[PDB]
Amino acid sequence: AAEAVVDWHKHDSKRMLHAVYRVGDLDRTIKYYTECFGMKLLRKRDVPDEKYTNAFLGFGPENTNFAVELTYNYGVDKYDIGTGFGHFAIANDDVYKLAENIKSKGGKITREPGPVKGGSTVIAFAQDPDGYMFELIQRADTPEPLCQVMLRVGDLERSIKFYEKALGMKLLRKKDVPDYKYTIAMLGYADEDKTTVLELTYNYGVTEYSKGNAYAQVAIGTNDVYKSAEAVDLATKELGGKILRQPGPLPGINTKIASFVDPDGWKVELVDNTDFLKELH
Ligand SMILES: [Co+2]
Repeated sequence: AAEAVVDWHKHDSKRMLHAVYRVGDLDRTIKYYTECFGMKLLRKRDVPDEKYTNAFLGFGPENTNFAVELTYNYGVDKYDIGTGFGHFAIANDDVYKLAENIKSKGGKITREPGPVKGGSTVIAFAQDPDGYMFELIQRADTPEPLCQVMLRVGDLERSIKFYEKALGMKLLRKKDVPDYKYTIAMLGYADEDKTTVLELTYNYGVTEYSKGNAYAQVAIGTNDVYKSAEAVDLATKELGGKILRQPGPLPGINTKIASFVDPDGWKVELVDNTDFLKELH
């Protein structure tokens, strides 16, 4: 029934939904992302009983696009990013202009726009109010500007196989750069230049990174949380990682979810696609 998993991922229609992370000041981050990054505010949810507020931002509606799910915990001003979390990436057809705009609005450019060290893709880096890094990548034809979540991992081949077997992702691109002592793999559900990828980074001889308390998880839509969580459970037995929240409906809001950690301890939430669409209304 391991071949049943292979078959399940074929029939399922999985989608990267949002990255969930915590911010010290909700209005400050909304302002930064709308003014500096050109994002839209898509949805907001205050949950006073649990002392938190969500805001969802991105470049198009949540039913078609990947988003950021900001989490503001009442009173909590500051979080620790840790060494594992890499960056989010924003594709834009004119990165020089974008970086200049960011600076004009009072944002922080940490790496000026220009071709990569040996290459000709124009990139830049910005840093947000809480310290999260945003790669800006110049790309002419982008249907999804919110285009990467980069996370650091201890064993690239283990991770690739985990995301393949647990989550049905495709290895889209793999790039070893022995010169600079790193390897990257782009994983996802559609061509890299049309989708949000998970970019996993291995640094030669580094097996351990801290998870911090700032980045929370990535959420992935699925047509069946039970079948997807079975694929996960099978994958975790072979590769490491663990189910945390068993599949089933959330109380009150009713959305069916499961959650788990991968072999490096990065958290993923599976979300029933239809329940998710219903949350948008
Ligand atoms: Co990147």
